[PDB]
Amino acid sequence: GRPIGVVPFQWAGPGAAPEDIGGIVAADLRNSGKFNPLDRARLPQQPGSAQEVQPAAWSALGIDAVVVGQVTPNPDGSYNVAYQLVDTGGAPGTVLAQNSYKVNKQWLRYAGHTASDEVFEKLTGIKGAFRTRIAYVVQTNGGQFPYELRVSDYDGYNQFVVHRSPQPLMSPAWSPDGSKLAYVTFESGRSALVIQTLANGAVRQVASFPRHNGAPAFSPDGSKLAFALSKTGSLNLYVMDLASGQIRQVTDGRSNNTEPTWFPDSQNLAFTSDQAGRPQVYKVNINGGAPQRITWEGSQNQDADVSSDGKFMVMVSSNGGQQHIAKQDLATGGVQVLSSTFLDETPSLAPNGTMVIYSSSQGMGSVLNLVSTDGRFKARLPATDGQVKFPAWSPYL
Ligand SMILES: [Yb+3]
Repeated sequence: GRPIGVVPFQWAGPGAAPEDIGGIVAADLRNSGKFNPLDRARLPQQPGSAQEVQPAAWSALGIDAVVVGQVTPNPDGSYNVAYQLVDTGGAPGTVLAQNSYKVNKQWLRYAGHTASDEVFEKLTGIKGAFRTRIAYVVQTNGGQFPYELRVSDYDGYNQFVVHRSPQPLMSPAWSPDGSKLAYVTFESGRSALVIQTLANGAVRQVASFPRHNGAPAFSPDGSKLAFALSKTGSLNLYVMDLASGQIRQVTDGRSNNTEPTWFPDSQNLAFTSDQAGRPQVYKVNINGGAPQRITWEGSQNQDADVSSDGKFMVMVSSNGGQQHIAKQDLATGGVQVLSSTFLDETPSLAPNGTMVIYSSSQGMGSVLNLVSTDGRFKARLPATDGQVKFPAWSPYL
């Protein structure tokens, strides 16, 4: 990872800042796998601005850039979060980027992810995804409504419940605009696919044919929804035109075809099929043509997620007898196992393709994990009151 210094932000008010901003920026950069922040334990100093920054102390220590900041109170009850990125190495002392934000204590972490998104894109030329969110299902220890569809920042904080249920909920999927979630609920007794508007809580009932309805995915252009129905005896792909409520069948047969994911063209799909025996990933244009297998490595591959630029995909894969999240380059065919935990499942990619969120078993339970797509960084998300599954990473917001 690219060395970088991130200094704890300056605090000027009721002793003890409400949020460690520097800590959030360091975690974000580290989380992407693109940077290696100096441990707070080795910082050669704790400067407060684009002046107290002495390059040789850093510019020397293999760090050609430091982040400094200041968190100051407002009479309005809000706060002012400001950061400055100093260019040691090359032109020591220079300020490469800086900014300041007025936010409520509720949005302190958001201001922290805004700084990191700015610093990340200025230094890497890749748009940051630190202000994104994730959706997931938590089975708590409450008895009436054990299942809860929740949403939080990609890093697990600031979570909120979208919906509580007495019956199982699964496979949330974000609309491309980030305003709605599609998911499967068994509340009515049988499987049902619904779309819920986050702001409103309004729920649109989409499909509840006989049998199982599940694994939804919105096309990137917003005009269609793909999913799998097993009303034919086995799962097959259907796509619904959201502007006309129209539904078309895409695959047919005795084989199971499910877990669709869209290529950037909103016309092609990668999906899981047990056609060849053990699950493998195939691709098909929904307008026509025969599906083509695309995973030839590994004994088994499934539940793919194609990146936003279509350069690669991540999936659940079996290599050397073990199942982990792996990624496959869609141009070269190169494959690389990214995770190393137990029973890795349902991987979802950040909108900039730099991180993947997935679940793994934990004792009798389940938790979420993040692994950078270059494979460098691995971390468990914050624990919550319950076992967690089916994470879905939101598009840019
Ligand atoms: Yb998936």
